[PDB]
Amino acid sequence: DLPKSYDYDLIIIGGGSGGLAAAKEAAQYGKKVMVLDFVTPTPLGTRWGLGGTCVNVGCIPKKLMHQAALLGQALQDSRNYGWKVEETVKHDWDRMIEAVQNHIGSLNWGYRVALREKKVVYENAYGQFIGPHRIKATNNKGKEKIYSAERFLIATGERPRYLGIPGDKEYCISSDDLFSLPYCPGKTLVVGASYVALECAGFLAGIGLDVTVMVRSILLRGFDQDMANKIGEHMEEHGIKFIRQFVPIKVEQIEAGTPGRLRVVAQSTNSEEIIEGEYNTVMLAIGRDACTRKIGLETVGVKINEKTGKIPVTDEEQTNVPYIYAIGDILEDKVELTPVAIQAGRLLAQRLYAGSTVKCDYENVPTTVFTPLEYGACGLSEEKAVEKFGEENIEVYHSYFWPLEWTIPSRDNNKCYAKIICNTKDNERVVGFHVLGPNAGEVTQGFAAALKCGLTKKQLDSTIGIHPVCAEVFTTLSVTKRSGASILQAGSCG
Amino acid sequence: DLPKSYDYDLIIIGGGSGGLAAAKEAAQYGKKVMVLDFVTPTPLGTRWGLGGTCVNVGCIPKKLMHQAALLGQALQDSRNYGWKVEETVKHDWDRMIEAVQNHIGSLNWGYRVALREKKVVYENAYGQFIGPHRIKATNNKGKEKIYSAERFLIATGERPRYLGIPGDKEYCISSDDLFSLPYCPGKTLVVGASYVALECAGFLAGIGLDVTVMVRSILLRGFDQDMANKIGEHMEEHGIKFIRQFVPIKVEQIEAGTPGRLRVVAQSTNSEEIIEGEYNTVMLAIGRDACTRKIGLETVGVKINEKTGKIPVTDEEQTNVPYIYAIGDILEDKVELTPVAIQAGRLLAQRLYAGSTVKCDYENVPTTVFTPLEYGACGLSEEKAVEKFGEENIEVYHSYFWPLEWTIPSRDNNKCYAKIICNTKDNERVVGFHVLGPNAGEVTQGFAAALKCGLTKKQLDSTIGIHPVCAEVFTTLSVTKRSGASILQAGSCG
Amino acid sequence: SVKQIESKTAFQEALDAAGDKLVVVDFSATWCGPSKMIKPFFHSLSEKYSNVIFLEVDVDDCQDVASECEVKSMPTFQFFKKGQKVGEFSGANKEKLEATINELV
Amino acid sequence: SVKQIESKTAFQEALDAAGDKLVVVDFSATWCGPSKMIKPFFHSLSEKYSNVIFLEVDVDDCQDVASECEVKSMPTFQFFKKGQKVGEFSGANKEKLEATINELV
Ligand SMILES: Cc1cc2nc3c(=O)[nH]c(=O)nc-3n(C[C@H](O)[C@H](O)[C@H](O)COP(=O)(O)OP(=O)(O)OC[C@H]3O[C@@H](n4cnc5c(N)ncnc54)[C@H](O)[C@@H]3O)c2cc1C
Ligand SMILES: Cc1cc2nc3c(=O)[nH]c(=O)nc-3n(C[C@H](O)[C@H](O)[C@H](O)COP(=O)(O)OP(=O)(O)OC[C@H]3O[C@@H](n4cnc5c(N)ncnc54)[C@H](O)[C@@H]3O)c2cc1C
Repeated sequence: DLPKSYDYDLIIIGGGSGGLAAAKEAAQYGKKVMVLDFVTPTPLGTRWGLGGTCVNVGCIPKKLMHQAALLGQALQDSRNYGWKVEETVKHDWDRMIEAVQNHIGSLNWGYRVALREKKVVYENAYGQFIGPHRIKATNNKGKEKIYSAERFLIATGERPRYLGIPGDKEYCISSDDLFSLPYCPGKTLVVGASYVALECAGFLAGIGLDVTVMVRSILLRGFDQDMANKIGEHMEEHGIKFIRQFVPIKVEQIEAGTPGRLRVVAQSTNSEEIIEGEYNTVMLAIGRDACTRKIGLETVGVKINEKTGKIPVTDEEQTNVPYIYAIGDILEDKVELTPVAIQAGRLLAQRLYAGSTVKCDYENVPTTVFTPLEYGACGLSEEKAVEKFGEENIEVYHSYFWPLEWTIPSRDNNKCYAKIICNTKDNERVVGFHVLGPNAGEVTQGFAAALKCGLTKKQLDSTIGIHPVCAEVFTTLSVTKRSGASILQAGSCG
Repeated sequence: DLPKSYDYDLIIIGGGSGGLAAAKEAAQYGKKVMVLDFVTPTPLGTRWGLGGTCVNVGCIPKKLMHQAALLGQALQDSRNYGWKVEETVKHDWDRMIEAVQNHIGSLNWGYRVALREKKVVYENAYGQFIGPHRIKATNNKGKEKIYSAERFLIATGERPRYLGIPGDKEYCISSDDLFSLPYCPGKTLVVGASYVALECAGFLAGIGLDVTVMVRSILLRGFDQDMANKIGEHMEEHGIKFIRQFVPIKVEQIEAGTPGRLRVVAQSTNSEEIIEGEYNTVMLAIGRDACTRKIGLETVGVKINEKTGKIPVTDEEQTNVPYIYAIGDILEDKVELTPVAIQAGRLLAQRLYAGSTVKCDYENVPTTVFTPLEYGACGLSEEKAVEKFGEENIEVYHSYFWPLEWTIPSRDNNKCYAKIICNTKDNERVVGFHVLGPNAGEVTQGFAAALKCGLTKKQLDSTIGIHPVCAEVFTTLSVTKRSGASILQAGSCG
Repeated sequence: SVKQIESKTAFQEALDAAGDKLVVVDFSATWCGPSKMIKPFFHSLSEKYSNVIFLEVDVDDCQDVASECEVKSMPTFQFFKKGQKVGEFSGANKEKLEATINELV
Repeated sequence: SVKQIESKTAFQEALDAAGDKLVVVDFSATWCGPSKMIKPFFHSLSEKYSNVIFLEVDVDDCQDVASECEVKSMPTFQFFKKGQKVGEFSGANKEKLEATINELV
């Protein structure tokens, strides 16, 4: 029944953010580990190397393109500071893609080298459970092979979801394809309102492209809605076109190309009205599906949520089956972020092979949406705070701010916004933190640590700010939303 | 001897950071306030408007010029991201000064509008006590006037200190003059090693100028020395030349001009050796002196430290005289930063006219030195931590980091450095925080709030980082200095 | 031509010297973009409307006047009649300017 | 000319078919700057030394040959004699490369 001897102590299915982190920690304690990583191609054939979503088609390339967008604005801002910069500088899509892919390649290599360093076995193959403690692995040439292990870790992540409409898979691209696109997207239609959709629409526009975003309902579901609308408002104010209450029903190719010409037919979400537009590229950013249905979980008994595809686990990432754990995006009701998958993996390895009892803490995980105007957040959103403690026990301190760096270029005053959510009950705890401005992520990190320590308005106000820095706006918040007082800042002429 | 009625509830001497903040809070509670603000000219006649040092010749213009330097680097970084910018872009000094002053003017106007808004009387004149509750005020035309008040607030700040050597006052400029300099400084010699000296030397070089820094002994005395040397080391690697253990003994004009040619004669700190160099501009950044000796404190009995010129106060900013308070840079053994002066002033007004008992907290005030490579810090420096708790009870976790934004331009890996100082005794308290990298101030703010909450290594490690952001490096620190392990990360190609 | 009044005493001296005639005051700042943009038109309008008195108060030079008049942003145009504020508006809108002059002249 | 070996078998086949002749292998990556900077000289050098066998191994295409030759960085050059490693160093230093080839011929 069971293999006299297990080939490995731990076999990890998925060489992404959590898997690779997990692998190294375990090895660190002399355990025999093997990471199975394979990237099934996108419908158009795109594929990439070791590292996972974030490394290849997520965080990394997206922030790099976002920086490219930021640098475009820097070129402009510079003229005003005295740099004799040309009024209009053209951007080169291919050069960018090249540089972006070149960096991803150094990362792909860094991981192969780090695994070999920790004596971890790396097999470029698709894993699929076959029986208790046994797994099959198929490579590029279809060569199967069976392996056994004392323990297994499922860290397969997810992949872009499609609309299931005529022409989406043959003419539309997803984030999986965008980051290595062989040609400039041209006039683009982004379908979706998730952070991927907005971040992507933002940098594409940032580099000079004609961008439009088709939204089904609300923007950034799951995020504080006032912030979301301020984000959308800023995106629209800056050229990004929006089409609300519409969802494509069919995509058609007018003329193939690089880019080509595509016709998009979409119906209203509350009527029968149909509209059509012509675009060069159509990106679908409507969500991702867990990769938990084609890995033989049935042959091993691990139960998952059949509807959502997520995997239910204990507070130690253990599935219903004793020797099988799971981490990363596929987990149920957790935080689908890279740093999260890494913490979980590292801690799992320490609990299992280092005698640690520390669990990953999924509470108040900070985040940052890298839209044109960045948005950092940690804790409860405003609406979510009233629900949990009651509208009358929630004080919201807020204020606008104007980055000093933006005064000479004389732009966007009364755009950057800051707000904290406080719980009047007993000590005005800072249960929520939200910031809209430059380097939002750099601004939010420290505060996430502060919320971890139970920061109160009193302690916040006692903290002295750093001048002249954007973040200091949080040390002197005095105007509540409840008072209804105004929070506008003085402009260039006052 | 004492008026039958005071013309005001409070008269503030000095319309700077603390004074103006103080004024508005007091007024907010219907008190009758008058702010006296006058800017005695620099030796070369430079003068400016309402707002104080930070607004006119400090934080604001300096960060703006620093940004100008940063944008120069951005022009370079943008090429690799696909922006077709020319190889070498020239920078115009006069355009920059113009934009900088224009913003300062909006600020000068901004403060005058704000005071009136609060019905606070403003009098552009030099205030000086003459007797109990009485002060004289002289304007630009020498028109004196006497005023009485129930209370007074000294918030006069300081001004650049000179060497007291032949030719410094007639040929050398100070920060007071730099920010509105009528012409490009050209080849420059910065004398000093304070943060003003380094920040100024850094942006001047950042914009293409030939820069040299003459230092008496060590850099950034008062700051963590390992960080200081890393800063100097970085400045050196980036053009800025340093001349150590030398101090100017005489400056002579070779030829007047805009700019002219000056000859500097400096002597060794450890010998009679003498060296001379030729420069266009010579800036002295060697410290500042309190403006507390020409305001008639004797005629009112307020005692100050005769040597340093600082004013000793209670933990509520009250001098030895009951109705006279003092705040800002002039206080003895406090923190010489703008946000500090503002907190102190605002709280003072609240304690005095709002029944508050909250005192300004001068403990663990964060700071940021805006050198080419920014440095943010909060808490004890390393050396200072060993002294306070003992070398054996201090664990220093550190690591290098490489901003993602720098990977494509392929520059400066193993430059940005992060470190925390932990107090083993009890629960590894984070008593010190230090960061060298981009947006250091945005990174340090939240963490200052965290130290305010008593952050421990355990809580820090439990906090999840934001990826991909520089600040996240602090959530995964594991390598101590004590272990002697490497933290030197490898390059792109491994 | 425009009167570059440069004195808090001069401003009241200007208004009182105006009489019944409408006085147009251009409160400007050399550091305000829109204020500099409209300045040339304010002066071209003073060469067109001779019947009206045109004054220009640089808020930096006369921190008094500007402050006393409750001025917030630049540009700000005030109209005085018999030394009494009888018209006011902020903004670098020349149409609104010329139009406000006729309204009060 | 340079032979782009694309397999562990093509590799062992190149090592054996070289006999006693020196064989220089350039371990490279299309995404590695220094690798790209040195590529030209390596290829041009192959033409200069017809007495030597120049092989190029792309670490992404021949992942096993790279791990089997234990490569951690690019550019990395390994030299062999009769199928055994006699030379090796990392870095895009052409002088050192051409000098190492001359020392092993
Ligand atoms: C466009 C985009 C932008 C993002 N930006 C950010 C950001 O700024 N910050 C952030 O924190 N997060 C970001 N994320 C999310 C982040 O990428 C994920 O949270 C993270 O990658 C999840 O880690 P993981 O280990 O669960 O899975 P993944 O990193 O997705 O890795 C799973 C790996 O397993 C492989 N695999 C799948 N099935 C099998 C199988 N059967 N056998 C073998 N291998 C298999 C996959 O091909 C892949 O390599 C972004 C995501 C996207 C799509
Ligand atoms: C080059 C430079 C760069 C700096 N950069 C930073 C930075 O990045 N961050 C930071 O936090 N701090 C910075 N500082 C310091 C900061 O500017 C001061 O800490 C802050 O301005 C102190 O506030 P204050 O109220 O004590 O005095 P000040 O703001 O200096 O104001 C004093 C005011 O009172 C006036 N005055 C003096 N005597 C009289 C009198 N007798 N009658 C009437 N008025 C009088 C003065 O002329 C002045 O207007 C910098 C300073 C310099 C010189």
